[PDB]
Amino acid sequence: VQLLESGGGLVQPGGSLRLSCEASGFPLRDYAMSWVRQAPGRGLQWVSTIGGNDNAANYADSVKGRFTVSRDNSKSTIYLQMNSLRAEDTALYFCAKSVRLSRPSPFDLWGQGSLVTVSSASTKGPSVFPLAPSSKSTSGGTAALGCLVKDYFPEPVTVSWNSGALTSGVHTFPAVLQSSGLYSLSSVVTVPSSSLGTQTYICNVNHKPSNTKVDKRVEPK
Amino acid sequence: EIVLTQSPATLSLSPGERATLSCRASQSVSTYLAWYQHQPGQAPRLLIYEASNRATGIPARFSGSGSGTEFTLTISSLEPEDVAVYYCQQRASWPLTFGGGTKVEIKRTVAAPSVFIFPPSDEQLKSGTASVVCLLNNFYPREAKVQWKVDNALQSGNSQESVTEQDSKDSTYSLSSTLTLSKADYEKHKVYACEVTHQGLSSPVTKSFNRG
Repeated sequence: VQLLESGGGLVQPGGSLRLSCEASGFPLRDYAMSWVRQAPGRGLQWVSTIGGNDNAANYADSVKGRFTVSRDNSKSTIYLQMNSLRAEDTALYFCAKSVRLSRPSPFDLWGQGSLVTVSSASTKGPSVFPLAPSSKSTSGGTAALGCLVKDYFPEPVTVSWNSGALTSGVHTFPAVLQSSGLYSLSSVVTVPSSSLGTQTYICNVNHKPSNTKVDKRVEPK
Repeated sequence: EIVLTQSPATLSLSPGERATLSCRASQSVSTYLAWYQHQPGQAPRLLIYEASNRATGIPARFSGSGSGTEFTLTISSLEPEDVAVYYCQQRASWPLTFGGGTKVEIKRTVAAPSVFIFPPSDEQLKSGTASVVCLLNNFYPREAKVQWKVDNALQSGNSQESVTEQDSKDSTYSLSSTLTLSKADYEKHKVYACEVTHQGLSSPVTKSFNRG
C-alpha cells in the first residue's frame, strides 16, 4: 500500500496551490483521509480531514475559509486546494490514511510529504562543482569525494551517486541558507583509494523547481 | 483545543537501555491517544493506538500505557534504528492535536572523526568565488570544534557548518564546514588548513593543502 503525493513547490504569498494524494493498494472509499503538516523546525500540525463523502470535512481554525479538502473516489485521489497563502503556511505537507471511515485516526499510512514554499523569491537552479579525491603517493587507503551543490532556491535538491548504484558511505548534508538568500549543500562518499583509477564516480543532482538535472563526474587531480 | 505536553524534550540513552517517554493532556482524552515515530525524512509511522494497542508489524519492544491525562511510550531495549522524534496525538476532540515531540538520541561509544579537506575546483574559480570544504566523517559525540586558518591566520565569520542526522545503523554523525572567499582573496594566500578538536582525539588534528 502506498500514498503518492504531488503538487508541491514554490508559490507566491497570496497565491493558490493544490496538493493531491493518490492511493494504491487499498480502496480509498473505505477510509477517512487527512492532511498533516510540519513547518521547518517545528512539529506536526493537523490541517484537515475528509470522511467518506465530500461534505464530511473538518478544518483547523487557521485554514477555514481558505483551504478546501475533497476526494474523488473514482480516481483514488484526495485533494487539498489552498488559497491566500502566507509564510506561516510553508511546510512539508503529509496526507494520512485512517484505520477506518467513521473516525479520522489513528493514521496508519502516511505519504512521503510534499514541500510547499511560500515566497516571493525567484526560482534558481544550482551550480554543481566536484569535491575531488586526493590521489597522490602520500594519501591514505580510504578516499573521500563529493559534489558541492551551490546557490539554489527553493528547497529541495536530491542527490544520488552512480544513478543509485552507490549508496554505502554516502552522506548528503542538510542544506544551509547563505547570506545571499540561496541554499547550498554538499554530498560526499568514502571509497577505497585502490578504486579511484578503476571506478567512475558520478553524482546525479536534481532540482525539480528549476528542471535542473546534472550528472557531474568527480575524478582525482 | 486539547493541549498535549511531552517530556522530556530530548532523551539520550545507549542501545540496550530502557526509554520511558511521557505525554500529558490538558483534559481527559480517555484512551483516544496514539503514538508515532518520525525518523529523519521518512514518513511518520504508527506505533501504538488506543493508548496501549501495538500496531501491526511494530516490534515488541514498543509498548504504551495510560489513560485520562497521563500516557507513556516505552522502548524496552533501545536499538540504533530507534533514533527518531516520537509524537503523541489525540482523537477525543476536534481539532486533532499532537504533542511537541521527544527527540531520542542514541548514545554510542566515542568515535573520532576522519578528516578530509577539499580545495575549490577550477570550474568554480571561474565564477569569482572559492569554496573550501572540511569534512569530519563518522564520529560521536556531535560536539566538535572546527577552526580555519589561512596562512596561519584564524578565520572568523566566513564559514558555515552542516551536520547530518544520526546514522540509523552506527549512530555516528558527519559534519561539513565550508569556508567561502573571493577568488582574489583565495589567490592571495597559500596555506589552507582545517583544525579539528574532538573528544575522540587525544590532541587536535589538522588537514592542510597549499594552493597550487
